[PDB]
Amino acid sequence: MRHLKSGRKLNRHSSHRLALYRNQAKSLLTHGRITTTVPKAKELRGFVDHLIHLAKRGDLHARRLVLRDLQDVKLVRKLFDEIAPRYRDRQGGYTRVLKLAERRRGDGAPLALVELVE
Amino acid sequence: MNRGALIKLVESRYVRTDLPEFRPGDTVRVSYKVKEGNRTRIQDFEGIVIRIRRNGFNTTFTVRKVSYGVGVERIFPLHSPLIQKIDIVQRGRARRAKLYFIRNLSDREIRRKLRADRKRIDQDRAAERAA
Amino acid sequence: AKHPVPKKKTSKARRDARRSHHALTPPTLVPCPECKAMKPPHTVCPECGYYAGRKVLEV
Amino acid sequence: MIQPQTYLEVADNTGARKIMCIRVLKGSNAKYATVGDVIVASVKEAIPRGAVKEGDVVKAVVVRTKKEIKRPDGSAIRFDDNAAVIINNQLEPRGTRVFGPVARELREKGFMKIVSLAPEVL
Amino acid sequence: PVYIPRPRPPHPRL
Amino acid sequence: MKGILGVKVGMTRIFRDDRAVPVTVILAGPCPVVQRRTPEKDGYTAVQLGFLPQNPKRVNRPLKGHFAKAGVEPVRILREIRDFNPEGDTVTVEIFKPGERVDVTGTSKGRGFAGVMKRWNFAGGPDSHGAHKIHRHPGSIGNRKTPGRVYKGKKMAGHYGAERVTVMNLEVVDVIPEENLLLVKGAVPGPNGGLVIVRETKKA
RNA sequence: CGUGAGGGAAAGGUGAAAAGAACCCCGGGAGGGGAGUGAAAUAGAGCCUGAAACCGUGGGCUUACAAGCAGUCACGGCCCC
RNA sequence: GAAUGCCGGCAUGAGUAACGAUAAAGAGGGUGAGAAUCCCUCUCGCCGUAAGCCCAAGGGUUCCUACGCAAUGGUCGUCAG
RNA sequence: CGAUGUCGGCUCGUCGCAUCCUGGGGCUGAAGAAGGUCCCAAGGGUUGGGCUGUUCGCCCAUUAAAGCGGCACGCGAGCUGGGUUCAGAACGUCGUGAGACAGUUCGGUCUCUAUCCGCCACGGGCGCAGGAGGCUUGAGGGGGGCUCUUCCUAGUACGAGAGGACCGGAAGGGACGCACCUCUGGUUUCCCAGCUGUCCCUCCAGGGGCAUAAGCUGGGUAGCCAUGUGCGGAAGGGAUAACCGCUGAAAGCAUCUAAGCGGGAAGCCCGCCCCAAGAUGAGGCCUCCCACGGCAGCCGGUAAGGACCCGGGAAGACCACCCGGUGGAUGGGCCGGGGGUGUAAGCGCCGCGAGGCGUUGAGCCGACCGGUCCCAAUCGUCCGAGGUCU
Ligand SMILES: [Mg+2]
Ligand SMILES: [Mg+2]
Ligand SMILES: [Mg+2]
Ligand SMILES: [Mg+2]
Ligand SMILES: [Mg+2]
Ligand SMILES: [Mg+2]
Ligand SMILES: [Mg+2]
Ligand SMILES: [Mg+2]
Ligand SMILES: [Mg+2]
Ligand SMILES: [Mg+2]
Ligand SMILES: [Mg+2]
Ligand SMILES: [Mg+2]
Ligand SMILES: [Mg+2]
Ligand SMILES: [Mg+2]
Ligand SMILES: [Mg+2]
Ligand SMILES: [Mg+2]
Ligand SMILES: [Mg+2]
Ligand SMILES: [Mg+2]
Ligand SMILES: [Mg+2]
Ligand SMILES: [Mg+2]
Ligand SMILES: [Mg+2]
Ligand SMILES: [Mg+2]
Ligand SMILES: [Mg+2]
Ligand SMILES: [Mg+2]
Ligand SMILES: [Mg+2]
Ligand SMILES: [Mg+2]
Ligand SMILES: [Mg+2]
Ligand SMILES: [Mg+2]
Ligand SMILES: [Mg+2]
Ligand SMILES: [Mg+2]
Ligand SMILES: [Mg+2]
Ligand SMILES: [Mg+2]
Ligand SMILES: [Mg+2]
Ligand SMILES: [Mg+2]
Ligand SMILES: [Mg+2]
Ligand SMILES: [Mg+2]
Ligand SMILES: [Mg+2]
Ligand SMILES: [Mg+2]
Ligand SMILES: [Mg+2]
Ligand SMILES: [Mg+2]
Ligand SMILES: [Mg+2]
Ligand SMILES: [Mg+2]
Ligand SMILES: [Mg+2]
Ligand SMILES: [Mg+2]
Ligand SMILES: [Mg+2]
Ligand SMILES: [Mg+2]
Ligand SMILES: [Mg+2]
Ligand SMILES: [Mg+2]
Ligand SMILES: [Mg+2]
Ligand SMILES: [Mg+2]
Ligand SMILES: [Mg+2]
Ligand SMILES: [Mg+2]
Ligand SMILES: [Mg+2]
Ligand SMILES: [Mg+2]
Ligand SMILES: [Mg+2]
Ligand SMILES: [Mg+2]
Ligand SMILES: [Mg+2]
Ligand SMILES: [Mg+2]
Ligand SMILES: [Mg+2]
Ligand SMILES: [Mg+2]
Ligand SMILES: [Mg+2]
Ligand SMILES: [Mg+2]
Ligand SMILES: [Mg+2]
Ligand SMILES: [Mg+2]
Ligand SMILES: [Mg+2]
Ligand SMILES: [Mg+2]
Ligand SMILES: [Mg+2]
Ligand SMILES: [Mg+2]
Ligand SMILES: [Mg+2]
Ligand SMILES: [Mg+2]
Ligand SMILES: [Mg+2]
Ligand SMILES: [Mg+2]
Ligand SMILES: [Mg+2]
Ligand SMILES: [Mg+2]
Ligand SMILES: [Mg+2]
Ligand SMILES: [Mg+2]
Ligand SMILES: [Mg+2]
Ligand SMILES: [Mg+2]
Ligand SMILES: [Mg+2]
Ligand SMILES: [Mg+2]
Ligand SMILES: [Mg+2]
Ligand SMILES: [Mg+2]
Ligand SMILES: [Mg+2]
Ligand SMILES: [Mg+2]
Ligand SMILES: [Mg+2]
Ligand SMILES: [Mg+2]
Ligand SMILES: [Mg+2]
Ligand SMILES: [Mg+2]
Ligand SMILES: [Mg+2]
Ligand SMILES: [Mg+2]
Ligand SMILES: [Mg+2]
Ligand SMILES: [Mg+2]
Ligand SMILES: [Mg+2]
Ligand SMILES: [Mg+2]
Ligand SMILES: [Mg+2]
Ligand SMILES: [Mg+2]
Ligand SMILES: [Mg+2]
Ligand SMILES: [Mg+2]
Ligand SMILES: [Mg+2]
Ligand SMILES: [Mg+2]
Ligand SMILES: [Mg+2]
Ligand SMILES: [Mg+2]
Ligand SMILES: [Mg+2]
Ligand SMILES: [Mg+2]
Ligand SMILES: [Mg+2]
Ligand SMILES: [Mg+2]
Ligand SMILES: [Mg+2]
Ligand SMILES: [Mg+2]
Ligand SMILES: [Mg+2]
Ligand SMILES: [Mg+2]
Ligand SMILES: [Mg+2]
Ligand SMILES: [Mg+2]
Ligand SMILES: [Mg+2]
Ligand SMILES: [Mg+2]
Ligand SMILES: [Mg+2]
Ligand SMILES: [Mg+2]
Ligand SMILES: [Mg+2]
Ligand SMILES: [Mg+2]
Ligand SMILES: [Mg+2]
Ligand SMILES: [Mg+2]
Ligand SMILES: [Mg+2]
Ligand SMILES: [Mg+2]
Ligand SMILES: [Mg+2]
Ligand SMILES: [Mg+2]
Ligand SMILES: [Mg+2]
Ligand SMILES: [Mg+2]
Ligand SMILES: [Mg+2]
Ligand SMILES: [Mg+2]
Ligand SMILES: [Mg+2]
Ligand SMILES: [Mg+2]
Ligand SMILES: [Mg+2]
Ligand SMILES: [Mg+2]
Ligand SMILES: [Mg+2]
Ligand SMILES: [Mg+2]
Ligand SMILES: [Mg+2]
Ligand SMILES: [Mg+2]
Ligand SMILES: [Mg+2]
Ligand SMILES: [Mg+2]
Ligand SMILES: [Mg+2]
Ligand SMILES: [Mg+2]
Ligand SMILES: [Mg+2]
Ligand SMILES: [Mg+2]
Ligand SMILES: [Mg+2]
Ligand SMILES: [Mg+2]
Ligand SMILES: [Mg+2]
Ligand SMILES: [Mg+2]
Ligand SMILES: [Mg+2]
Ligand SMILES: [Mg+2]
Ligand SMILES: [Mg+2]
Ligand SMILES: [Mg+2]
Ligand SMILES: [Mg+2]
Ligand SMILES: [Mg+2]
Ligand SMILES: [Mg+2]
Ligand SMILES: [Mg+2]
Ligand SMILES: [Mg+2]
Ligand SMILES: [Mg+2]
Ligand SMILES: [Mg+2]
Ligand SMILES: [Mg+2]
Ligand SMILES: [Mg+2]
Ligand SMILES: [Mg+2]
Ligand SMILES: [Mg+2]
Ligand SMILES: [Mg+2]
Ligand SMILES: [Mg+2]
Ligand SMILES: [Mg+2]
Ligand SMILES: [Mg+2]
Ligand SMILES: [Mg+2]
Ligand SMILES: [Mg+2]
Ligand SMILES: [Mg+2]
Ligand SMILES: [Mg+2]
Ligand SMILES: [Mg+2]
Ligand SMILES: [Mg+2]
Ligand SMILES: [Mg+2]
Ligand SMILES: [Mg+2]
Ligand SMILES: [Mg+2]
Ligand SMILES: [Mg+2]
Ligand SMILES: [Mg+2]
Ligand SMILES: [Zn+2]
Repeated sequence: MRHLKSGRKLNRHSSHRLALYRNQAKSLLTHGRITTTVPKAKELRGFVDHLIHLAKRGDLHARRLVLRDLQDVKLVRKLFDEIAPRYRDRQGGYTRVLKLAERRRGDGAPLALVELVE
Repeated sequence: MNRGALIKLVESRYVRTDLPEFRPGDTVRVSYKVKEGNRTRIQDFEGIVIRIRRNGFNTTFTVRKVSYGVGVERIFPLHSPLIQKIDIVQRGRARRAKLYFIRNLSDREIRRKLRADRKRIDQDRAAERAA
Repeated sequence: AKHPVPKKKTSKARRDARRSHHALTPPTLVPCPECKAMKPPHTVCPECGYYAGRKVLEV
Repeated sequence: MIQPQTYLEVADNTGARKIMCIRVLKGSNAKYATVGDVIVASVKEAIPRGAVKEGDVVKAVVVRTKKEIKRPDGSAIRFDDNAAVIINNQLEPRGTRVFGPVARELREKGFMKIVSLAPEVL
Repeated sequence: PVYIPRPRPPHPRL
Repeated sequence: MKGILGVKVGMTRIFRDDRAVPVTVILAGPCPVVQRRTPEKDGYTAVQLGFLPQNPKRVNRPLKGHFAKAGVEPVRILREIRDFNPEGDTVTVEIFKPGERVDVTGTSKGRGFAGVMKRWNFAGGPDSHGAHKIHRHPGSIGNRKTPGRVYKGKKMAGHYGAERVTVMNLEVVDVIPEENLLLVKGAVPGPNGGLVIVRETKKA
């Protein structure tokens, strides 16, 4: 049973999944868009949204909060300076996931893109 | 439909609103209506509230006292109609929300850990300077 | 346990009867509105990168 | 929540101090005694010259317990020990007094002597 | 297969 | 013999004569009758109740014509009530008074594939003293050459829950007709949000 | 294979002649399709003949209320000659 | 037609068990007919009296570089002992 | 004998009835209570311990009672392996000996993959002469079925007394079963806090990794849960067992019987809960589409409808099931509440300092109750009646 339970496992233990999400966050925030499996994408959405939102708050406390997951003063500076302001009026929904048509050759996995919106 | 709202609605006719706020660590006296066949009297119970678990109308707090050599704890519904009143006897300062640990503590050792909360005692006297 | 084992060889009729549920179901396909190419629904078109009416990626 | 092999502190001045429950007198196959139930028990430790002595197979009413007791009014009460009072076949205290609080459940169960002898009825 | 795995010992029917 | 369709809202507890009374809140009414079963037409008696109004955007033509034959706005569910035939075209909580005793049927929570221990309260095996990978196992399931088979109805692992269950003789604690709410003492099958039927009790 | 003494296999055949398939097409290749050689190419080198188990495609009859060492005897139906 | 016969071949079990330590992965870029699996960069995890380095035995070209991917590699492979 | 694993235990039961208990009876050397003995009855129930490998048995403490048997002395492709039943070793005993022993003693490898039947679950297919969406009858199955104490009647009947009822009426339990999570109590793998060592970011402050597949510790929501809560055993109708009769001959009397009728059990039938029209005997009712185009047949294009694909779900192994798909609150975000934690960071003040105080119930914050189209359920596709004959 799994009733009313939130959160995919992604076949990783408690610290691997987290490093997975943090690394996915850095890469997406860095490149603007990335390709993952569809399940990992859906879980990244909220993981990144929160950080983008904390950046909109702007305060020092938010910056330190974010640096726990992102750890890159430069990229957190990019988050607060160039990414955060283009969302000032967007009440959530800072990312989107669109499925791709073809799967990998070697394990058949379905893929999708995660991107920051406009 | 808002199932949460309806539940609060059933609860509202029983929701109590005449009881002083308290916290874990506070010493407190609960005046409790008890039946003793076939009459009903008011039995007092005075101790440290060591636990308060919140679920709206269903909140319940746990009070600990030492009684004639034996440690006794009692749980009360915070909105029970059986509580005459709650008298605040002492505002103590705890650093966590559940004080289960005080059970394995000596008398003076508890005295140390739950020193008087001057800040909420100054409030205790500030209010009650009323019209 | 004690190493269970097939007591008899499965007949050609029984072998294949078990495979009565083994056919592939063909892929669900829909034409792409922009370039009229057949592609699975709810995916970005891999022949023109159009989805929801707009170009979403280079092909 | 007392069961066979449970040790109970002895709450009177019978001379006993510890007893080990060997049976819950509550029908065929009751699993646990609470406050108010009777148990047969063996005296595992008693002080010298007491009306009860080590080895005696006595009866007892459980006056207070470590597992909380729930109540129709929605409240509960929990003690720091499991305690018992040694009784006779008429369910009367063999001792001359009771030490400590006892559970109010004892009153409406016909253990009125022990409830009076009790310093506190909680 | 020049190596034959030795058979398991029988259940003792004595 | 009266019935009504409802939705399990949640559990709480009230206070009544200085007693904690655990109750389940059921949002019962209002239930429009959609079709009456007659011995002439069907061989038995019943009223097919309707419950929870539905967006016509989703109600197909065969059912729209069914509702229309009753002058009822399309509703989400229909369920009959055997041997019950009210006077109006609407059935509400007001058919139940406090102190009455009801029978509640709901769809039980779904355990899915359940082990022999959870479903059948089998004792399993030991956890030490040599047990070999059988700690949650059923044990034996038969004899030997006689009968050389396993009984029908033998208790084994398999899907458990998500089935129709009925709880008998539930006291009615309060009726709040303006919010269409039924307060019943005790527990009702299944999850909050799930559909239930509240009938008069068959006990005495 | 065995430290060693020692043990100890499997594996023959295009065609008369290489005339052993230029060149073109699909293909990364492998393979194939044409062209061409030959009396013959399901003699194309994984090559004479090419059985059987075994695997598959196509067609006729047949089968989802039925009890079976699978056949046999009878009658009926459908398809073929 | 049987010798748990001998040699060979092909079935069944079956698209089943398994794919060999639970130190662990993610992205971006490049190459290529083809990329989870090769190269590059960033991020993450593992060892650190070692899972790092130097000898001896044993192994015998496996070293380095170019060109390759039929087979070998428990998948894939453009990579490789 | 080209192998049918052997004791006891554990697990899971199922049947018998020569019945341990509970129900119904006759007789009694049955006053009452409580027994005896036999009859009927297999529905349910039939406890926990000490000793021993034990089965068996004795003992302790209870109980309504602590029943006896069959199923390869039920059950090792379900477990165990203490005993038996290999090789070691020792004692007693026998034997010159090697060795022996229903003599003893300590130790001594129990085989990952289920093909067929059977079984628990779950689908796919076809069928139920038109095609569909709903709601249903219940043939037939299955589940359940236990019992105690106290009290009123009443210290009455009975009894010299002790003792102590029938019938009838209350209340409260044990064990079991189904469901549930409000309370009580668990868990809650990253929801919060505190702590050590080390490495790091960025020097301070603040943080991150690792110490487990949570480093450790104090807590802890939803969910899943029992130790917790609700509820069930029936009632009642019917037909009977033994047993007791009414009326009544054969057979002037008598006779429960031969004609006929009544009473009578925890048992049988029904009632209750659950499955259930593949019930091929394929049931019923409501509503929807409808005489299509071309040669009981064939191929088309549709209708009502359906599926595919998608967002999801206290539904779930896959499948199935249920909700939703922009005329939309389905998931993710965002916002409010609830809830956990227990007063963040930064700054100011105090102290040489560890710290302390204030700002501040602050900061953080999964799942719960809702709100809001900010992001994704874009766009579509394929099936799908024309109704055989008497
Ligand atoms: Mg699990
Ligand atoms: Mg969810
Ligand atoms: Mg895994
Ligand atoms: Mg995996
Ligand atoms: Mg870790
Ligand atoms: Mg978040
Ligand atoms: Mg998409
Ligand atoms: Mg796809
Ligand atoms: Mg690949
Ligand atoms: Mg096994
Ligand atoms: Mg075995
Ligand atoms: Mg094993
Ligand atoms: Mg198995
Ligand atoms: Mg095996
Ligand atoms: Mg075949
Ligand atoms: Mg065949
Ligand atoms: Mg088969
Ligand atoms: Mg298969
Ligand atoms: Mg198929
Ligand atoms: Mg002693
Ligand atoms: Mg002694
Ligand atoms: Mg004491
Ligand atoms: Mg051999
Ligand atoms: Mg072998
Ligand atoms: Mg229902
Ligand atoms: Mg269960
Ligand atoms: Mg259980
Ligand atoms: Mg267990
Ligand atoms: Mg073992
Ligand atoms: Mg095993
Ligand atoms: Mg184990
Ligand atoms: Mg199990
Ligand atoms: Mg056997
Ligand atoms: Mg048989
Ligand atoms: Mg189900
Ligand atoms: Mg060699
Ligand atoms: Mg050699
Ligand atoms: Mg030749
Ligand atoms: Mg030649
Ligand atoms: Mg020639
Ligand atoms: Mg030649
Ligand atoms: Mg080319
Ligand atoms: Mg070629
Ligand atoms: Mg070709
Ligand atoms: Mg060619
Ligand atoms: Mg010729
Ligand atoms: Mg030929
Ligand atoms: Mg030839
Ligand atoms: Mg020749
Ligand atoms: Mg040939
Ligand atoms: Mg050939
Ligand atoms: Mg051939
Ligand atoms: Mg064929
Ligand atoms: Mg039939
Ligand atoms: Mg047929
Ligand atoms: Mg036959
Ligand atoms: Mg004939
Ligand atoms: Mg022969
Ligand atoms: Mg042969
Ligand atoms: Mg054989
Ligand atoms: Mg062979
Ligand atoms: Mg074959
Ligand atoms: Mg083979
Ligand atoms: Mg094979
Ligand atoms: Mg498979
Ligand atoms: Mg298999
Ligand atoms: Mg498998
Ligand atoms: Mg294997
Ligand atoms: Mg596998
Ligand atoms: Mg392995
Ligand atoms: Mg590997
Ligand atoms: Mg591996
Ligand atoms: Mg680690
Ligand atoms: Mg990454
Ligand atoms: Mg890569
Ligand atoms: Mg690759
Ligand atoms: Mg590749
Ligand atoms: Mg590389
Ligand atoms: Mg070191
Ligand atoms: Mg070390
Ligand atoms: Mg050398
Ligand atoms: Mg070598
Ligand atoms: Mg190279
Ligand atoms: Mg290769
Ligand atoms: Mg290759
Ligand atoms: Mg290749
Ligand atoms: Mg080559
Ligand atoms: Mg290989
Ligand atoms: Mg390979
Ligand atoms: Mg390998
Ligand atoms: Mg290449
Ligand atoms: Mg190299
Ligand atoms: Mg034999
Ligand atoms: Mg054999
Ligand atoms: Mg044999
Ligand atoms: Mg054998
Ligand atoms: Mg038996
Ligand atoms: Mg009998
Ligand atoms: Mg009897
Ligand atoms: Mg009797
Ligand atoms: Mg008598
Ligand atoms: Mg008798
Ligand atoms: Mg019985
Ligand atoms: Mg029996
Ligand atoms: Mg016993
Ligand atoms: Mg024992
Ligand atoms: Mg002992
Ligand atoms: Mg023992
Ligand atoms: Mg014994
Ligand atoms: Mg014995
Ligand atoms: Mg008796
Ligand atoms: Mg046996
Ligand atoms: Mg037995
Ligand atoms: Mg056995
Ligand atoms: Mg075994
Ligand atoms: Mg055995
Ligand atoms: Mg067996
Ligand atoms: Mg066997
Ligand atoms: Mg042994
Ligand atoms: Mg052993
Ligand atoms: Mg001797
Ligand atoms: Mg001698
Ligand atoms: Mg011997
Ligand atoms: Mg003997
Ligand atoms: Mg000895
Ligand atoms: Mg040893
Ligand atoms: Mg031994
Ligand atoms: Mg084997
Ligand atoms: Mg099978
Ligand atoms: Mg098979
Ligand atoms: Mg068979
Ligand atoms: Mg079906
Ligand atoms: Mg039908
Ligand atoms: Mg029936
Ligand atoms: Mg049948
Ligand atoms: Mg009286
Ligand atoms: Mg008299
Ligand atoms: Mg009575
Ligand atoms: Mg809870
Ligand atoms: Mg809750
Ligand atoms: Mg709790
Ligand atoms: Mg977190
Ligand atoms: Mg941590
Ligand atoms: Mg650190
Ligand atoms: Mg620092
Ligand atoms: Mg590190
Ligand atoms: Mg490390
Ligand atoms: Mg914890
Ligand atoms: Mg806890
Ligand atoms: Mg929780
Ligand atoms: Mg009768
Ligand atoms: Mg007579
Ligand atoms: Mg007469
Ligand atoms: Mg007669
Ligand atoms: Mg009669
Ligand atoms: Mg009964
Ligand atoms: Mg039904
Ligand atoms: Mg049907
Ligand atoms: Mg049906
Ligand atoms: Mg039939
Ligand atoms: Mg799903
Ligand atoms: Mg739909
Ligand atoms: Mg659509
Ligand atoms: Mg929504
Ligand atoms: Mg939402
Ligand atoms: Mg929220
Ligand atoms: Mg909040
Ligand atoms: Mg709040
Ligand atoms: Mg709060
Ligand atoms: Mg502060
Ligand atoms: Mg601060
Ligand atoms: Mg600070
Ligand atoms: Mg200073
Ligand atoms: Mg808070
Ligand atoms: Mg709106
Ligand atoms: Mg389209
Ligand atoms: Zn396109």
